[PDB]
Amino acid sequence: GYSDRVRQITLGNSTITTQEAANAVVAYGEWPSYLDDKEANPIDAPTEPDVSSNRFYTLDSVQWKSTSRGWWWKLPDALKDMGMFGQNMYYHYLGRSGYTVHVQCNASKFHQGALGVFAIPEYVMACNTEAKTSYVSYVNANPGEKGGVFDNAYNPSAEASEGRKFAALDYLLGCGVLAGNAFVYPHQIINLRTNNSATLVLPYVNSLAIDCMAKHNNWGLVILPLCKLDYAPNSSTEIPITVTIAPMFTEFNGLRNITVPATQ
Amino acid sequence: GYSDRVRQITLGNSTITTQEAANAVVAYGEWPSYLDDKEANPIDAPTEPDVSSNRFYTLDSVQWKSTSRGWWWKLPDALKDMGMFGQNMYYHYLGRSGYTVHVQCNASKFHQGALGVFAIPEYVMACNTEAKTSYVSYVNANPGEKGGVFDNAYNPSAEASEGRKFAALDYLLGCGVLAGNAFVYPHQIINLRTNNSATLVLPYVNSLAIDCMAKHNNWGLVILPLCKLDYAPNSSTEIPITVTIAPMFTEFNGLRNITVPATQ
Amino acid sequence: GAQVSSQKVGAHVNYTTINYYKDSASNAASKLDFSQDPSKFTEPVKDIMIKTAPALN
Amino acid sequence: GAQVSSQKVGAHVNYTTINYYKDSASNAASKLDFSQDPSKFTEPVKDIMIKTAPALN
Amino acid sequence: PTAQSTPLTSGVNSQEVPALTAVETGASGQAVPSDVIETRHVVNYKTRSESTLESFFGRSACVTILEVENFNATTDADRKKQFTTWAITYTDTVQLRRKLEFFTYSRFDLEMTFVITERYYASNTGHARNQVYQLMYIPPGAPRPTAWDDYTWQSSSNPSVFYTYGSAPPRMSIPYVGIANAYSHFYDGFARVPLKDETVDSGDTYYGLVTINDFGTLAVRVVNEYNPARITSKIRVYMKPKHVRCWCPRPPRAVPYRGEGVDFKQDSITPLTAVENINTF
Amino acid sequence: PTAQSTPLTSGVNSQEVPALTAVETGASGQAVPSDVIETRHVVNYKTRSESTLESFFGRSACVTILEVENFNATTDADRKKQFTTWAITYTDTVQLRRKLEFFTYSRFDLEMTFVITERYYASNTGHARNQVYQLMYIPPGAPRPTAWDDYTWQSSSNPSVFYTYGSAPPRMSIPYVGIANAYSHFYDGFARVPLKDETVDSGDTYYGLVTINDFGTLAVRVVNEYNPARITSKIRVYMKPKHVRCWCPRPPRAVPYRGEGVDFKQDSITPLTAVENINTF
Ligand SMILES: [Ca+2]
Ligand SMILES: [Ca+2]
Ligand SMILES: [Ca+2]
Ligand SMILES: [Ca+2]
Ligand SMILES: [Ca+2]
Ligand SMILES: [Ca+2]
Ligand SMILES: [Ca+2]
Ligand SMILES: [Cl-]
Ligand SMILES: [Cl-]
Ligand SMILES: [Cl-]
Ligand SMILES: [Cl-]
Ligand SMILES: [Cl-]
Ligand SMILES: [Cl-]
Ligand SMILES: [Cl-]
Ligand SMILES: [Cl-]
Repeated sequence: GYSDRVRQITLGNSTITTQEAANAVVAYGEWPSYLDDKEANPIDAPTEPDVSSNRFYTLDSVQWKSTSRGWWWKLPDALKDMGMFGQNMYYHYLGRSGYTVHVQCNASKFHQGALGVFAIPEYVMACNTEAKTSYVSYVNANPGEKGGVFDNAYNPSAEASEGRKFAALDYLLGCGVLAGNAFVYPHQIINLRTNNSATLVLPYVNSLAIDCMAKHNNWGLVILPLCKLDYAPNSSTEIPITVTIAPMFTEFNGLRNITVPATQ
Repeated sequence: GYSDRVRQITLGNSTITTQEAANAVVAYGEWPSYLDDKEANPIDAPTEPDVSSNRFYTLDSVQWKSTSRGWWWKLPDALKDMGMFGQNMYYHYLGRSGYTVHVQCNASKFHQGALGVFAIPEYVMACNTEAKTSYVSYVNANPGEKGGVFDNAYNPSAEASEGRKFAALDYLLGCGVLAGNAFVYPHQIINLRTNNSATLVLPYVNSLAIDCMAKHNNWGLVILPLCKLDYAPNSSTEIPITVTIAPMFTEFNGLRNITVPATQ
Repeated sequence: GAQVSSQKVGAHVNYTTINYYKDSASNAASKLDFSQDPSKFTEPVKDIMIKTAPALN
Repeated sequence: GAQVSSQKVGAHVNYTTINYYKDSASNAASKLDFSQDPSKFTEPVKDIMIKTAPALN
Repeated sequence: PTAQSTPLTSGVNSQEVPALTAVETGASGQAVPSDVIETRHVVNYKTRSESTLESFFGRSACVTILEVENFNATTDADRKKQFTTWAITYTDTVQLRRKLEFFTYSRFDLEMTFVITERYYASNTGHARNQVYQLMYIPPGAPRPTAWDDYTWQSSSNPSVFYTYGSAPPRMSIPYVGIANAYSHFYDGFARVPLKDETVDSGDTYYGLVTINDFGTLAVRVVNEYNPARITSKIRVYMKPKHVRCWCPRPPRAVPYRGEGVDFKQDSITPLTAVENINTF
Repeated sequence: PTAQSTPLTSGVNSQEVPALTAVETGASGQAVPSDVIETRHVVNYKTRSESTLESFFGRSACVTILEVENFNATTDADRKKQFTTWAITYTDTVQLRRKLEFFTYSRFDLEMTFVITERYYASNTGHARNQVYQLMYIPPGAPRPTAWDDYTWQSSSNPSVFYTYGSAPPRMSIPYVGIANAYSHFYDGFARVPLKDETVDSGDTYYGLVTINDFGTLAVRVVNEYNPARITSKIRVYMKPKHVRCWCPRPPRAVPYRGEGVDFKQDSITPLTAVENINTF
């Protein structure tokens, strides 16, 4: 009766079902966990918000078209405005979190296409001016739940002030490496003939036990159309991709007044 | 290998197969049985016709259209003209029977629609004149294998003599209760995307051990389109619904000359 | 002849009953019967359905 | 079923009670409860205060 | 016995999927909160005591209002006002009937209670001595009265209760008296089989329980002879089912009754009030 | 258990100073006579029996007076006099209310008793037969009567008591029926949260217990039809809390009430009578 295709995930007051999954990935074979006393750093008693924040938050959906080049988000950035997770994040200097990432995209037995879904530690991307290096604004690096998109062209700016955004060039993974090698990162593929969802469970990954969430994104989430969407009755059709993410084993230190980042 | 979707039922010289079932219902959790000595009433040695009568009889099929409002039958009325069951029924004053009811309706993976299939004890229905109450003719109450149909309008007669039939108003289940609550009765649903048949096994149900079959129907069988039939290439398409019913554990008392009911 | 039974609890004991009449029809209400079996109406299926399993396999 | 209890004394014994009803709400008054703890209102202090000692030391 | 407690549970990530099912099977949804959310432990001390059948039906309900009078009657019509007869039923009123009709069959004993009230018809005809009432149960077959003072009221075998005005409401218990093994609240049938080519009328015959039910007759009179002052009385009849069993649940009555049957009335078959939109909180 | 006996004590000359304290701590004075005078031994056999909560509340108190009439009503206003409805509360009167309001929360069963009285409206319209009253408890949601003889009085499920004039005052017990774990005598809050920029009225909304309390309705009628003589009746309703627990004591009401809330009236907020001088024996 039980199947690699059928799964339920419950966190807090939220549950996901899927009937066309393809197993699930646990990044680097490691489930998230709380920070042990023998690896701890800040000494204040941490806040562990548990069910208030460790639950599924669904981002605005994006549309997959035959011309789409792909999508990216950063974490914890994408969830910074999400319920009590966002509040705990911004009221504290330090935070750590794992995640369950659930990417959703259904179609029909007559559609075709394949999405690569990658979780990338320290997903540093190229800037869009050749007058400077590493020249990206905080606002452009941290778009929040809207994330960003890839392009198949690189057109760096004429003036440095106008190029302070990512050059998210698809085939170079926005960072000077070939996209065909992205499979070295934890990943699944949503191949429409096979499955309608991808599930990745991510431990906290960093060179530190805990860090400043408002300064530093630990993971990138990349969705690339490896094989273009095609549907014979209407090649211009669009199907939604929906991203739902739950923080896990969240832990925060260094409580004070709330952080309100710059918006422009 | 074995599956909730695949079933064989054999009674007497008759067998049914289905490859898209959805389990089977045993009404009130009770399989039919013969009448025990400690619950018996008439004292003559009963006739128990066994395989001659306890076998599948297939009624005339009806057509499900996008405009159909539903169908009803009564039992044992629907089987009164069926082989040796009918003969045993009419040669005796008293009879009791359980049933296996098998409702059949296949379509395609591109059709949609849902039928509620309900077995209703003492299915008393409203009459169609407001000049009288409980004013239904024997002939109209007992249509036999043709059964009857529901309507979505109630138009009671101008004269009492013309309204001596059921007002089978669909949303009131022909009896002044809301159809959405019919699920309190033993039931299955034929939802075309899921299954192509319903199977209900019914014990004898009455306030007596045994009764006059020609006077009294113990069960109603109701088939209501809960979601209308739809098929995109032809919205006017029709698909058959076929009802096949086997008496079970039949027992008859009070043998005499044959009962021949009025026909007009 | 006296039956001593638990009372239904109030805001913050037992009670005594004696039947005075020769017909049981004369008796007061039947004692609380907490019997139930919703499954005969909510799950009257021939083959057992395990919740955690697929309903259709 | 009968409960025998001490009466409140008068000018110069026991009494008997039988409950007739199936609901405790029907019962007569609760028996005298002499429980008390005035200190929860008269001395709700965290640290014990000894009368003979200074209240503030 | 109590209603269900809730166990302490955390989350899941599993091939066990209690949230999904297939109601085509005829099974209702079965999942509970611990199947689909993280739950704390909550001990449930609450019980379903008041929804047992005995509790649900444990009330005396008014089932009819009868009228009788006491005065010097000089016409046939006025003589017929000196007593009344009523075929015993629960269909004169709607409340108890609807509750019983959650079920197809029942078995119970019955407590019957009566409330008797009077008023003066007029004030210029003196007064009236305190009245005694006779309520006689006439089982099917026993002779029914045609006058308030005929021989039937001697009631040698029929049960009668004599009630004195102003006394406590009278009351008696009745056993389960059905000739079947349970009462039928619904009967999908007829009292006889009409046969081929018979000359018996088939145009004015009835259908269902009305063709087979007969619980006898209640006959009521004022035992006193007339005073100069005409007194008019009402007798309210109350029924409480006790020692109750019921079988085969049904959807409850959704629209007004219009008689003893299941029939409905054309101007009263729209119970739902339409909502403004499917999205209306 | 008894109140405190007094021990034999003589004087002291000591660093133990039970006469001094510091009430800034939130503790009341604790010293007793043996701490500050020479005392004899006195055995105290007296008890605090009559100041237990059960004893303090162990009385039936009148909480309201209702009126109903029986006469031939030919106008809407007069038809409405044939029955009465009353939202069940203890705030129509002041005495029981003030006693309950020594506490913030309570839990108790209730004994309800009724005293029913009549008089003739006039003397030139003959007389009236003895009347039967129906007192029906209508829980929140159950249909309320719009006429003295409408269908609601059949009372299949609501509890009703039928009372015959001149009989002993009728009486019934009610369990603790609160939907919380105790009754609240005071509720510092509202029934809903008004939200930012909503269009719901905020100018005519209320505050406190009145926004959340609902103990249903008592409906009363005379069951009899009209006599030529109009009869007017009063029904006095009595409540006795029994099996009582209470929590969180409060200062008692010091000034007149002016309604169901804690509000006070400008002409009645000077409870103390001034003394001539601080030195007035
Ligand atoms: Ca045989
Ligand atoms: Ca399941
Ligand atoms: Ca001191
Ligand atoms: Ca429990
Ligand atoms: Ca759980
Ligand atoms: Ca003492
Ligand atoms: Ca001393
Ligand atoms: Cl955001
Ligand atoms: Cl800013
Ligand atoms: Cl036929
Ligand atoms: Cl004929
Ligand atoms: Cl006589
Ligand atoms: Cl007389
Ligand atoms: Cl009434
Ligand atoms: Cl009257």
